[PDB]
Amino acid sequence: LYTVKAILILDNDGDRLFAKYYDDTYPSVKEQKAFEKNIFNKTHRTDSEIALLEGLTVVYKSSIDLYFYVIGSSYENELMLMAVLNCLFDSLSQMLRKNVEKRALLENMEGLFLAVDEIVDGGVILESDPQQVVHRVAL
Amino acid sequence: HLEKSAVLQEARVFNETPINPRKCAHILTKILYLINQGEHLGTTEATEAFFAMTKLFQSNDPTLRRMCYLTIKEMSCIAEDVIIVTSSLTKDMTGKEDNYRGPAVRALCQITDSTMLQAVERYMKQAIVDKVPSVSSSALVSSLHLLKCSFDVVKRWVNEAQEAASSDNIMVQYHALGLLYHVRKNDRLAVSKMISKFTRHGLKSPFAYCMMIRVASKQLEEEDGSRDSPLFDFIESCLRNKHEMVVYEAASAIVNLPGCSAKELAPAVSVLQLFCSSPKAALRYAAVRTLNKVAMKHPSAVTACNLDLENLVTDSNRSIATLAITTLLKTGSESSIDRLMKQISSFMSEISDEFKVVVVQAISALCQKYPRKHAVLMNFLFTMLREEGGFEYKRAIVDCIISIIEENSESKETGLSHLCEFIEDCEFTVLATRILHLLGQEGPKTNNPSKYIRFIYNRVVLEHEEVRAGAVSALAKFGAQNEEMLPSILVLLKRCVMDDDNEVRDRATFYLNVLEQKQKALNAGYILNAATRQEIFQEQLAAVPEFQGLGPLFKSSPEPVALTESETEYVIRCTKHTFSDHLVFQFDCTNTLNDQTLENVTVQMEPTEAYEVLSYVPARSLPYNQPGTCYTLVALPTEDPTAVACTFSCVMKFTVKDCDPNTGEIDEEGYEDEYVLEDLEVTVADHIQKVMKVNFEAAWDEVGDEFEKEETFTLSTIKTLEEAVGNIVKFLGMHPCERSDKVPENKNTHTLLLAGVFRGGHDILVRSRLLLLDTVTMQVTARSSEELPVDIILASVG
Amino acid sequence: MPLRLDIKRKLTARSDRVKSVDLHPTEPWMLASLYNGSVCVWNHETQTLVKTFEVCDLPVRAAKFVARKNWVVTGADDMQIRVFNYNTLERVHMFEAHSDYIRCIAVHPTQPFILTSSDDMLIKLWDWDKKWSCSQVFEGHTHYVMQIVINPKDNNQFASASLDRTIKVWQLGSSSPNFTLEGHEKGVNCIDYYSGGDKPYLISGADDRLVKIWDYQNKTCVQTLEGHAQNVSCASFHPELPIIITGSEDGTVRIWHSSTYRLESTLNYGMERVWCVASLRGSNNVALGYDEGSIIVKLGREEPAMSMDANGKIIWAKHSEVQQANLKAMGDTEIKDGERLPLAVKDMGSCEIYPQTIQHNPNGRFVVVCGDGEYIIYTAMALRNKSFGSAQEFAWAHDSSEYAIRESNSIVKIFKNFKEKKSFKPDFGAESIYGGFLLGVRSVNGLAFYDWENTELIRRIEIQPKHIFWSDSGELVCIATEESFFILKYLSEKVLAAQETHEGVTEDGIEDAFEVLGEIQEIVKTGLWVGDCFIYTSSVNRLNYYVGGEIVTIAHLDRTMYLLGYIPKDNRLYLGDKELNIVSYSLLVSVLEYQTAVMRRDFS
Repeated sequence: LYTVKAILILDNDGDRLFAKYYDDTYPSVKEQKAFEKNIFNKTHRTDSEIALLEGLTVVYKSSIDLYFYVIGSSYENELMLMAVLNCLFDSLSQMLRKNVEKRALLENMEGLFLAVDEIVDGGVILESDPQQVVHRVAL
Repeated sequence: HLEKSAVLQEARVFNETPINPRKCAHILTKILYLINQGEHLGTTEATEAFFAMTKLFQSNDPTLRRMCYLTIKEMSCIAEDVIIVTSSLTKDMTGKEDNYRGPAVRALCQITDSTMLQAVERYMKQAIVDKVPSVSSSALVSSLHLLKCSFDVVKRWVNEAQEAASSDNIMVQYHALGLLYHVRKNDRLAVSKMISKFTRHGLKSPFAYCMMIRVASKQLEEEDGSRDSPLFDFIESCLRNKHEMVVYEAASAIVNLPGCSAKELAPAVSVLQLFCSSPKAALRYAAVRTLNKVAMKHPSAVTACNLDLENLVTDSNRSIATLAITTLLKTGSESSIDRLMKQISSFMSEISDEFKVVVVQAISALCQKYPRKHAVLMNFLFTMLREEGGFEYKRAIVDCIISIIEENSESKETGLSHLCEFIEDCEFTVLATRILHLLGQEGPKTNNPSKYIRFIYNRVVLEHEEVRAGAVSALAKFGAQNEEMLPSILVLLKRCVMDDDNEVRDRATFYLNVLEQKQKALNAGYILNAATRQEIFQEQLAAVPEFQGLGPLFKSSPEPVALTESETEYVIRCTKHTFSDHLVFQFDCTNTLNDQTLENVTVQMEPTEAYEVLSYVPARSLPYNQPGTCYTLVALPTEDPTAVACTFSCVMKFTVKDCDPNTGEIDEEGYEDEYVLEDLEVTVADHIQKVMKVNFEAAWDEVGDEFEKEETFTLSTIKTLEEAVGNIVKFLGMHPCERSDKVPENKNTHTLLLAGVFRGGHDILVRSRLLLLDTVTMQVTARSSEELPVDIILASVG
Repeated sequence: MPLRLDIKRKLTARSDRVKSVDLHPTEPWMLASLYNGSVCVWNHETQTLVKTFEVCDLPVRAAKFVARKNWVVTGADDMQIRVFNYNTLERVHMFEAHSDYIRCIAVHPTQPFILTSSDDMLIKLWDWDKKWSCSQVFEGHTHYVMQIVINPKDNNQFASASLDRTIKVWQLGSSSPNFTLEGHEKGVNCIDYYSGGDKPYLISGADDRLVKIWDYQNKTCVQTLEGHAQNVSCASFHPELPIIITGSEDGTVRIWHSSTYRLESTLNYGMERVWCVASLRGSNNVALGYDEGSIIVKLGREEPAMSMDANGKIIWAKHSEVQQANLKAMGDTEIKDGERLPLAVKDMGSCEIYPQTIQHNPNGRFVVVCGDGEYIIYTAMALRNKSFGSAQEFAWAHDSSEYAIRESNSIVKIFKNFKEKKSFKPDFGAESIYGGFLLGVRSVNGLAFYDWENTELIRRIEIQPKHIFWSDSGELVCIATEESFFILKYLSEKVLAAQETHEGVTEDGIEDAFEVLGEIQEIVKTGLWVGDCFIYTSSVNRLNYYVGGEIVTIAHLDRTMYLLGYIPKDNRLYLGDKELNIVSYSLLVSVLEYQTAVMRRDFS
């Protein structure tokens, strides 16, 4: 619910190759990096089952190559929240026939992008399951 | 990498017709990438880009249709024109590539404007409403950003508008409701009848449920009415399904028991607790911290041990580590187990999911439950704290020290003893600064001089001009106060301990020199650093000068009356004031609606039981949420039978003027309507001071002598005072007496011989002999030193 | 949502397959064409035949009234056009326009025209002022011309339906359509227009059971509708309400809301198939030809929901089906009795529930409004929901502080501030419930009187009425009961004693309560208490007040209407239509009172 501070897909070199601040109210590319730094540096590819930072939900994940960040508020249950996060790995994996890689990332961004807008759009998750998508999309 | 430049040049690619969707798309992609990564640039170029891009648009090249959406999408609250597409939007609108249509509208809406708002509208209406769920969704999202801006344009449509929200897809159903988050922001009543709709049907989206919960909950705090059945109803509903989140959600708030609900709910909860109890919902941790609150009830507590023991045991899962601290805390602990744990902790804390942070939080809680208190623990802890350490204690210390002060701890001798020592050989200059400052104030109120000195010397012992310096500064509050031996010696010491090292020399010299400069006693001082309540109201009232008599206020209102009921636009609370001569009703308020400001305001009162009516006063202007004063004035007749208790009839008159709150307008025109004004009744307690007599014996009789009226009733269906009692103590506001007041939850006989003095000076006196034979027959006397009161009391008491 | 609504089986006839129907507005006469070959014109109102004509005895496909023209147009499938001047039924002229089976006429009203479509695959235009010239022929066919409808909105432009499934919309400068669109997957039986000028829809009919909506301006099939039970013989635009009328080849009525689009209802007059339809343009009465006969139904309320604060704001809501979003009116200015006035503009509201009652709080204040069957009460200035629930029937406790309800069972619960009042709890047979000062339960063709605290059968009088208005202080009360009407006294003391004594009659109520003062035999359009004065309307459109043994007509009104409100101060009556022009006539209450008092011997 207009609830994504950003969803970022971050490299684990603290880099971010995706960020959409769906919702935002703080700025700076730097501060974004800084903010990123404290937490990323700290989580350092390691993640947690759950993590709350800022009273805010941090659901983040890692892949086998990439670090997934979503920032949200601990003010909206894990199970769902994760479900979207889950949705993110999985569909990308199946559809593409391949999940995220650094390589994958490097060849083309777009698909992520395409997906992303569809799934979520700002601080409101319009959707969180693949299938609909799968049919819906045909690129 | 990113850079704008290639691309602007590269815009000439637009010039080709032989292109591949891929080829261009990529180029398009490149620009978008710089940006996805981040870019910043000029409008001119953007505008240009548009044109350039825009330029291309023969095709339906589908792919082409998307990219632009993006592109455009990039611009929304910080845009550049709107018009250009327009056609293109319409083109979709008649044009069945369904798909496409939806993305485009959506961007526009942060970017929007009102004229242009006009545009979509008949259709739009349709459109939101239209067909396949998919399309409809697309529609929705679009508003919201426009809602930022506004959305009321929409809003209006509403009686009619909502009904379509009626759904047949889950996902959708969930969605409908948030828009209703703002809908319910707008309205509460609506919900209520509404709920019975929400309540009415079982729901689809777990998701839909959730918003309701918050809400539902939100409602509950003060009570969501007789949640009994609803709460219950809900209770199942939250309770089970195939979607976990609800059960949990419900669970955390709902406890209820300090000697309260625990019934089913504890079992269900237990099913859950246990069920969760290994990261099903790693959620479980948070809850214990507050969401599902714990501070227990006594047998209840004992039961809790096992669950906490699992976490305590497991030591893993970030979600686990946190959980360990809250559960243990909330439920509390025995000393003994702590011991086992201290060792566990010894390893654990450093990183064990990065335990230190949870722990600092835990620790902050520790400092609080014992902030220098269970000092033995504080010391055990202290030893341990320092010990287990790392370094990370310091941070904690900032809290801990603070805690100790909060108590203003008293096993300081010991507490301090540990602190002092350890800190010495637990280092960090920084801590010292803080503590110094505090200590600085405290000194000889807590004695133990030799020790304290003993310490102090040590603190200084350390090098640092700076470290040294603090002992002297702390000392000033101390010195000045002196202790169990200090003044003589205090004088001796500064002498005994002295230093060179220039600026360090200087510090000694200077303090001295400073010392040198004031009489040390003085030195220390500088450096170291009726005509009631209601009468006041008679005066407060006095600043006005339109009077037509007043007097001095005698007593004031026994109860202020809201003259407009609850949360009304013209919300009124009124207070009534009595003087020996006049009574003023001064009217307190919040011309409520931001709709209105009321102007040309005066207050009518029309009376039944006497007062001479001098004037109705109103406030000149009353804007929203802001007391202003209006008054109504009377002079009080005192020696008449029936002449100061009155009910007065109220009608509010005003010329009603509309507001723009943004920036208003205040103009001569606007038209009146008048609204009913609530009654004012005047009491026998706005006027009276309740008393004890100057001469009861005599007075008691005497008051009879001159004054006395009577009423008798014989009570045959009820043999209880109590009804009578409710009207009399309370109406008169006087004292029941002659040690003839008291009755337990029963009593055989009762007299109130009762007192206070009425306005206009003279007194109003009452004797109520209530007599129980076993019927009650009773003699009520009112006797008075004022004529108007005897008739009055008999009435008034009712 | 409920059928707590106006459906009236207005007029019936059982007959044949009445193919065609055409309306005489200008005098609500109706013309019908039969598969008999005889056509008849009726005044439905008393089920009376205005005229019938044997035009042909071959089934007569097409009909018009030409009202402007004052003549009635007729055609039968002798391929000739026969004219009558309806101003007798004196037959003016005849000539052969279309030489094949003549299906439909569409007329330009503004401009003197008669448009015809016929099965010859021809549309001809003929000009009556030119004395039935074939002014122009419109062609671009592919089949018989089954139907013509004029977009009357733009008279000027019109649309055509054929069962070869296509629709041509034409421009004059296109004696061909501007275009043809490929509508049906069946055939386009029919084409119809969207009542509003604002937006534009057609509905077209098929028996394929699929409906497509089209927006002309875009030029889209807005959408396509499914759900149906049987080949839709016809489906129509409700022009009064937003609903969809569906009709079948078996004569099934299904209604879908043209807003909910949810099947609101199915009705069976299985009089078999929808042959024709014609609708009141005043959008309220409609007729359709069926086989077994035809039926006409009457479907309206007579008012919006509004109640007026005596400052002078009649706050109504809606307009007719517009959102409730529109309440307000304190005005600002003055003008002559006959002449007309200006309104303010600042909506509030935008409810959903569609009402049919408004009633003010007794101090105007709290209105309780019912709609969709539930009651929203508003905090009005507040624009707050004062409260809600579902009704069945109502009384405000007149005092302005309690209210009563009749639960959609029928057994009473009453609430004062959401507390049931059970001190009073008969639950006897009723009919309706009446509040006011004194409790009425109308039951068993009687009206029975009740206390306010415990029930008491105070009295029962002879019959049941329809409505009660109570004087203001209750005292003399006015009950409206068809033609006939009574004015009464209620005498307290008797009761007090009687009650004390207890032993009474309550079958009848107790004969020691009320007295029957006098009765006027009365027909009421709307009516009023001025105090205890009955100021009233009659539906004979004189506004009279019964005064002094006299009933006087202050004035007589166009036709009769609704009593805007007399804001006494102003001493004037605001009169109200339902079309939002207010007229005012001042009286001066005092005059009445003056009269009242003096007779009472309060001469001084």
